[PDB]
Amino acid sequence: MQRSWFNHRLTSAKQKSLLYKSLADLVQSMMDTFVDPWLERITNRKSIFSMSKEDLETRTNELGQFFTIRTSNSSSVPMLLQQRLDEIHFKGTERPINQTIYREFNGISVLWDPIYAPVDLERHPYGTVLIPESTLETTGGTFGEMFLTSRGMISIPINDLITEEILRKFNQFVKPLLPLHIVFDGLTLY
Amino acid sequence: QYPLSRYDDRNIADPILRAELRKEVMLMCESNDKNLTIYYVLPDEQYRPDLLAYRMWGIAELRWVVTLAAGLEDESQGMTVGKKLKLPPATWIREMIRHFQYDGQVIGTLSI
Amino acid sequence: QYPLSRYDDRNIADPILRAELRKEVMLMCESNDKNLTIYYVLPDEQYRPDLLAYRMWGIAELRWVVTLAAGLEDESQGMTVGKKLKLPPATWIREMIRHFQYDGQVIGTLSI
Amino acid sequence: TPTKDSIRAEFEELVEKDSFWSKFVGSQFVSMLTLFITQIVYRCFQYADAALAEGFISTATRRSSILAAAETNSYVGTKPTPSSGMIEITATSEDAPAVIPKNMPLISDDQYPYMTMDVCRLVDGTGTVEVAQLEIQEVTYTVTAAKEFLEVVLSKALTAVCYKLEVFVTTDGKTTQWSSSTMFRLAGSKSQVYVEFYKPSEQLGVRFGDGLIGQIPPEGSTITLKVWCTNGDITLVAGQNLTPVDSAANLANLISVKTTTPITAGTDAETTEITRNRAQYYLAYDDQVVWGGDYTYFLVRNIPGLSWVKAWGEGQQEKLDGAYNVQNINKIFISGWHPNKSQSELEEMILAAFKKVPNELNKKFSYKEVRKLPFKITITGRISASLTIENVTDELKSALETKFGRDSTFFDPNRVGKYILIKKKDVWAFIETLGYFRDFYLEFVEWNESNGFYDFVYLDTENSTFNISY
Amino acid sequence: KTTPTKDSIRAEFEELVEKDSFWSKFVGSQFVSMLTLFITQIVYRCFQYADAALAEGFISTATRRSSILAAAETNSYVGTKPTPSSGMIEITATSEDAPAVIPKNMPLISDDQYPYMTMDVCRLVDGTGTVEVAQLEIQEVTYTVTAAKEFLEVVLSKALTAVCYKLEVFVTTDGKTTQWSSSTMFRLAGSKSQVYVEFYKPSEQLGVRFGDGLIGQIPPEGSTITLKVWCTNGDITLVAGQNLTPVDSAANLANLISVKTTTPITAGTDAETTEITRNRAQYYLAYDDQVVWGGDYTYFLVRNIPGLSWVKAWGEGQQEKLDGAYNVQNINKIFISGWHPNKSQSELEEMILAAFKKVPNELNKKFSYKEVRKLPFKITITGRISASLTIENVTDELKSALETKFGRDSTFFDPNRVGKYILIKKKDVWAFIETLGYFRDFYLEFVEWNESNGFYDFVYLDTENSTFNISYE
Amino acid sequence: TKTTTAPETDSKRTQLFLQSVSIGQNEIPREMIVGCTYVEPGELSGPQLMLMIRDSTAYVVNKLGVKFGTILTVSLGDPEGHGGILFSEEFFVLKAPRKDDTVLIYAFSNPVRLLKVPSTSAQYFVDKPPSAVVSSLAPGLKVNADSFRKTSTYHLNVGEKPTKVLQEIARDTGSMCWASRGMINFKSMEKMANAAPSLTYESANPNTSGFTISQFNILNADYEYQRRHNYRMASYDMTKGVVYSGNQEDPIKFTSNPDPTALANYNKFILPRLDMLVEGNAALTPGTTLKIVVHNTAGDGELDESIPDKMIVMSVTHFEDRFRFVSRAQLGVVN
Amino acid sequence: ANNNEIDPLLTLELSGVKTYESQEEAWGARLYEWLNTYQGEVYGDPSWGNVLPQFKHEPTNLSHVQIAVEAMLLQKLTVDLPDIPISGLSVAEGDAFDKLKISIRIR
Repeated sequence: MQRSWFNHRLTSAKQKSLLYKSLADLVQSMMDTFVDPWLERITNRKSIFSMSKEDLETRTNELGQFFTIRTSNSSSVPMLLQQRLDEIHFKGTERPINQTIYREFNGISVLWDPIYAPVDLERHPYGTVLIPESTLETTGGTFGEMFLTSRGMISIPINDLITEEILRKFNQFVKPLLPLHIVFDGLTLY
Repeated sequence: QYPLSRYDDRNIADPILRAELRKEVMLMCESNDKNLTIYYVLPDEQYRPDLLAYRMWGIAELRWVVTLAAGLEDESQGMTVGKKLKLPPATWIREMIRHFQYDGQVIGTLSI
Repeated sequence: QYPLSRYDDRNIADPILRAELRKEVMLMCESNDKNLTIYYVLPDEQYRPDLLAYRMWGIAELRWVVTLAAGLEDESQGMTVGKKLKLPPATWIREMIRHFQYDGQVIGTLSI
Repeated sequence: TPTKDSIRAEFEELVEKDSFWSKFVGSQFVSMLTLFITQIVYRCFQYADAALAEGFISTATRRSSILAAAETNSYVGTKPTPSSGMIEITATSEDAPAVIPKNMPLISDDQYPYMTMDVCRLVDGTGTVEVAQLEIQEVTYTVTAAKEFLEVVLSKALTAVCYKLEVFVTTDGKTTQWSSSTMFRLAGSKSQVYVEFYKPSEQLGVRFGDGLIGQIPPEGSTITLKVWCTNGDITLVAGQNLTPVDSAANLANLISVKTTTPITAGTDAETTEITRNRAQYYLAYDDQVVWGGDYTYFLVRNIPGLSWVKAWGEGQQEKLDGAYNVQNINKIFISGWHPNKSQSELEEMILAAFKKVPNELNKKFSYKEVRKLPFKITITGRISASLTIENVTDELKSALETKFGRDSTFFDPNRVGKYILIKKKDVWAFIETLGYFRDFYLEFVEWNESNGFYDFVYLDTENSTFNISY
Repeated sequence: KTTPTKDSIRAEFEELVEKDSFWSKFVGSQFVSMLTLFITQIVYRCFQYADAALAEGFISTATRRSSILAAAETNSYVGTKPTPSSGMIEITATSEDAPAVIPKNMPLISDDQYPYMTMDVCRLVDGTGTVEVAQLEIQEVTYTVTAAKEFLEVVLSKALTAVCYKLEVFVTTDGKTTQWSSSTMFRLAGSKSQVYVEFYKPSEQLGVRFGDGLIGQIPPEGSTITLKVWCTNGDITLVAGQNLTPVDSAANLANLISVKTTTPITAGTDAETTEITRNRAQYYLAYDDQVVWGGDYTYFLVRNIPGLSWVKAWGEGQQEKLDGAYNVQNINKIFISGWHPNKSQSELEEMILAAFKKVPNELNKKFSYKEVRKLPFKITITGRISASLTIENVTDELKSALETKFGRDSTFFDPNRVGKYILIKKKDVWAFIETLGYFRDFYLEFVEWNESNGFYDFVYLDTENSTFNISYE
Repeated sequence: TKTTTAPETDSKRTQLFLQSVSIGQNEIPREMIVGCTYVEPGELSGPQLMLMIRDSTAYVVNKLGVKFGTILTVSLGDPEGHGGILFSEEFFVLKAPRKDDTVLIYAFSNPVRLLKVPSTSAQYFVDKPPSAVVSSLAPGLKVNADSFRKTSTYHLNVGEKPTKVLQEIARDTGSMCWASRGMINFKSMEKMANAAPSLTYESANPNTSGFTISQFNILNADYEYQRRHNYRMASYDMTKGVVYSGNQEDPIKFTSNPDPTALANYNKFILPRLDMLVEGNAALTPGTTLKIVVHNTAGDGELDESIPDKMIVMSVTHFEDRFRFVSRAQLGVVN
Repeated sequence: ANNNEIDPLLTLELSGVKTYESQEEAWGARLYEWLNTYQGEVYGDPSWGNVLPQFKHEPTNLSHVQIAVEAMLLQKLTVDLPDIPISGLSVAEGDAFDKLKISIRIR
């Protein structure tokens, strides 16, 4: 425990005998060597930022049965756990996507772009002309009115930096966060 | 055979189900009933809850109550000298241990 | 549960059925029977019928009898100092209360 | 990872290092102290390891720890549902029978309770009406003061047999119902809401709100809790007599006989392991159904007896069958299998269940019929000859049928909504785990790859051939 | 045995000892008993420590307030803090050279040794003035960054945490001192953003943590971090008029000014109990709006904007059924409509759009607003009212009651504030008129009635335009 | 509805055997009780109780209303004496006469009282295992059984107590019954003879490590109890004829059940040998096995061989007056 | 062993009404409201109060009247306040010609 607890709980006469004090120190040392670390592990699991690494691995394995995560991608494991558990509340919005992209890719800032399609269906088939939001106002296609589709396409700045690796990381890690009725189509770079 | 004293909280074998009894005892120890006694921690009782238990009630197996009321988890950490504690009688805690040991039901449970 | 003293007129729960017992008590108090007691209202008992009830009978829950015999509906209305009152014993009142609580028939009923 | 040997060696090294113990005392006094200390330290280490293992939900080994961890991530398990059936004979004996009664209490030959759900016919010769096992009983609690949460906890026996729970609050001669809520998500300062919870001890309770996020039950008011009680799983074959109770005035007048369908739809509460899995998934579920697995989780919770369910969006369908389609936008496809119900009945149930789903807007639901693929195997092996060939064949056939069969639980090992497919390695491991064969070989016949969406691949034990010798 | 008593361990020692030349002699003796008891103490300590830590691990089974606070992720309102008491005083000026303006936040101490401080600024117009006092005192702690690492933490002492009302962090690098703003869970936090997160230790000690390089900005290696704490005692009171508060720490004014309280200095609060803290810890997210939980727009709009009589939320299929056509542009659209008693349609649009905008929105969905269409209806009544009453009073009462029940500003559409649209039908008018006891007989006729879809149609009664025909029996 | 409330903090006093008596949520002052007699028998006659309460002010019967149907909550234990056990039970009052400013209360244990009620309607169990019958007859007690082997048929007629069927089950299975401290017990007779002792009782030994017997009675009348069981059982079976069981040199006696297993166990019982009085041990319950050593107090300290080494407890009586706590037991041996 | 009381006559203090928090000062407050309520002045419970008036007009020297009154005082005190321990009574002249002092001791 402390350096001289089990020794100090002896009677004042017994503390001055050599063998009894030595035996008390030996027993305390044995208990400190073999028992104490597990008790300290038990008591230190209350807060995420105070647990040891094995308990963090246990918690991440508990979280891993439902999501696909790799802890070496982000800088800190407690940040990973706390932010994933916090963004579970923001299911379906753009916040989880944006924050996960920023967290797991060393600080790339990304904005989500929806895709628009022409209303005129008998002359333009549904999936032949698709335009992202940034190029919607600057185009000449579909020669008519538009509507919103359940499709989206990411836009990324060049300075904040390759396309293939970013793609693979996205399909493996971040796409599982998308709703099942939303379709993701490729990358945009500017 | 080696039995247990009737004042021991270990009479309930599951460490999780003992939480109800511990919660009730601690909630009582923070209230202001008329049957409560006020006891200060003397300089020689810093590391010895057994001495406090013997001096207050006359029973030495009630050291878990003294450990609980001070807000500690182990007996190896010292209590602060001069901390005011309020302690209930022994009969109440004894019947409380028996209650959760046998009935176990929570106070206020509605039955038919 | 809060038990009501056996000398309380609230022992009959209906204010309309209590009227028969009150009528009987008032009729007895105005008669000229040979085991009544004569009591004059003292200057310190003008607003306190409980003091009179304690001084005469030794029971404080018999203040409704004093209020009835004096002739007031409200206890805050002062009695006239020096008014002559005639009050019956306590066993008679208890017997009447028991009869009207467990039987509840008029004193002169004919049965078969 | 210490053992007794390591403890003994470390103690011996510590003793040898000591100046006093090594020199002044030797070889008789020390030897027994070594054994005593090593044994005590090993026992303490084992206890600490057990506590550390029981600390977390995934590694828990006792039910109470799992229940506490579930109470932390607020979770209430599914409650037992009553078995239902039909009584077609209610012909009277004398005259002036109950023309059209409703909710008559009944007892059936075992001191077990039944009641009729609907009004009967006038019973010219006979009348038909359905019954369930539900029984009613209530408990009340008065309010002396405003305690700001006023949690009310039921008894263990009442919680054991519990199907529904309704809350009524009476103040100044008017009674109203109070609706339940998921935590306190959008209600405050006048809403009449409550939250259910499960104690580590098997007790179910109701918690009223705070002043800000709810309305405290006002002082001088009475709260009534109405419980629908049912025993879990019983069956009545046919022909037994059901005798009215309480309304026992009709027993001499009327004759009620159990006929036609048995009371056979009973269900019990969850086991420990299913609770362990569902409490873990509830953290990610919350109450919103945006993701793919949320629909299956909700469907499995609402519908009892379901085996497996898969849900896929428009992208999967557009990759699977049709290149592009406008109708596919905001369309959800569901597929499932029910051992005791036909596909049309399951189609009827699923759409009705989805009426109350959360986060329902701009969504259209469709169901696709499942297709079955039989599968088959052939085994060649040798027994040790201590056991007969025929017994081994029968036991292996039965075990394979219960493990990989159509009605098997392999597709959903735990009741959490998921679809798990059969792989070749699974059969190789499972057949070996039995240990009947000294050496065996497997060949797969009529096996097809599954889409994962609407392909179903069970195993056909009857057609498979087993070659056994030695 | 899992539960070790002294007797069991002594019995184990006796069982192990036997069949030895030296030890078997002393089986029954004082020394063996004392040694066994001394050893049993450690075993008891370890077993009880494991049990206690396992029990106190969870929130649901925690037996102490500090453990519940430590296990909770957010501390913004999971654990409340003491609040000060306040009151009014008067400042009388004695002699000359007294200052014309009393500085703000002057310290005072009462007859009972408790600290007091005056908010606002006082001016003595003729030697008399009035200000507010607030019971709290400011103390400061300092710390120096000896080394920069991930998750640097600074912890207060127990006495200061027992009386902590406000916490302000000032970090100075070189010559510039800048305040660092707090954050809930590093929400919307990145590099170059200065934030800190509070935490509560298992022992009663508050703390501050700056974390990581990507998610926050670590204070540099050569800076000094200072925490300032405002200290107060909640449930402390002073009576009115019977209190003199001499100036302390600014004693130059002790001779000059005399200060006397005029109103009781009360209304302080204290910390909560364990049960309330745990219950608030489990259900914290209720208190502040974060998202539209469960996709229930009407309840959210009713909650955020008070006074909305009714509101409805559309869908794609509902619009398709309404207009009878498959599609024009109506996909990924959420239409709404509503009516406020005392505001215009465009203003309602603006408020609703702002309230929806404040919360993060759903992906690939856009709101749109449809303005209501008004279709009032009128009634005609012919009946007899008996000779006891008078016609004019009956007509006035009928008009008032009908306007209260069915009308543009009535609560008929949404009696309970849960968001539902309830539509007036023909049976309701007959029943409501029947409940009133004026008429021996009547015969209602509807004029300008319409059938209204529940989405964007408004139907209500115009009492003034309605004609009433009442004749004596 | 019934609410479970916490014990009050005004009860600071500790007693010898009787700790507290309450009627609902109100307490009778303990100093007013001058007698107490608690009896735990070795058959299904249920635990009994008898309290003598001094009532000179006419309070117990007059104002509290103690008559047929009053339920008492009694806390019995001995957390400091020879045996540190503690438990709580509920009792049902049958009658309470008042004499000489005193009231004598006769009470019966509620879970067994419910088993001693005559049946309004007849119940028959056709081809049921004994466990189902026991659970259906007494659904409020925990079952402790080890001697259930087969299945059979039982009948309970109108006006008969449910205890009769349980006693018949015990006879057919060959076990010993007693309901105490919230349990119902079925323990086989053949396995009881091979059970190790748990306590030691000695006489005329002042250096003993166990307890001490102060008075004891030796019974040598073993024929008085064996006279009734010296018969050869016979019965009629429609497919076998006449079925016999038992010895060959004893008189014949007819029964009705032609079950060989039931016939074999018809003549098993426990033979009482010794009665003793000790100094108030609250751990003595029926079914306990003790080791008894008796020394002689004159002549040459010879051991008494007429008392066997191991004995079983059959009946226990505990008694507390206003000064002393005493126990009495009856000990026996399996035939 | 934790009994607290407020001043029977609510007496103003810097914090508010005075509070007594001990086992010995509580007896002081209880005996303080005694000797302040004459017998019969309490609206309920007429039989509770003080018998000091009967001392009013008698010689300050020793006489059988004092020995009579002390017995009634002690008996009434035992009846009304059973828990408090009281050790004695002392009556004697004090200050001027007319005044008389009565002291009751709690030990």
